[PDB]
Parts: sequence; C-alpha cells; structure tokens
Amino acid sequence: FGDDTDQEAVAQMLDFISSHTFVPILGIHGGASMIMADKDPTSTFFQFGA
Amino acid sequence: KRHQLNATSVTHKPNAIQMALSVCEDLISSQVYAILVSHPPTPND
Ligand SMILES: *[C@@H]1O[C@H](CO)[C@@H](O)[C@H](O)[C@H]1NC(C)=O
Repeated sequence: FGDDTDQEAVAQMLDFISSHTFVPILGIHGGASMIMADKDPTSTFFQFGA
Repeated sequence: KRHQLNATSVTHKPNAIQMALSVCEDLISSQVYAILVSHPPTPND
C-alpha cells in the first residue's frame, strides 16, 4: 500500500485490515508510512518508517 | 427537555470488517457528532 495523503489514521486502518484479513500489508508513502506505537499481535502490518 | 438533538443507533455486527463498513455507511452518512460504543455480552476482547 502507498498513499499520497498525510492522514495518519489510514495507517491504523491498514493494521486493522491485517488483523482480520490475515494478509500482509506494507506501507510505502504518505499515511501508510507513518509509524504507529503498537500494532495488534494478530495483525501482520509492516511499515517502512522509523 | 432539560435544556434540536437527534439520535441514532445500531447493533453490534459479528464481523469487525462488516461492523466498520456498517458504522460509516450508516452512522457517518447521517453526519453524527459522536458515537456511543459499548461491549457486547459475549467475552470478546
Ligand atoms: C433523526 O435520526 C433518525 C435515525 O434514523 C433519522 O431516521 C431521521 O431522518 C433523523 N431526523 C431528521 C429529521 O433528519
């Protein structure tokens, strides 16, 4: 996943999706690249941020 | 009556993705100002 918006919450949504769909998701740019504190243990969401 | 304030509600959905889809689809479309959320009787974290 890679977006252009600066909205942080989008990243959160991706993690939630990874919690339910059990599909790996990679952040690239924009909101997705924003690093969240702690993801759900079931979620398999990864990001390129720091 | 204490002192122009509508209200809407919906039950919990079995699927979290379906619950989120219903949420905005119904709650957001009505342009609400806040959402009241409570845990179901089932013991799901
Ligand atoms: C108040 O909310 C209810 C909830 O379904 C909705 O049906 C109704 O249209 C709302 N009132 C008005 C006049 O918008």
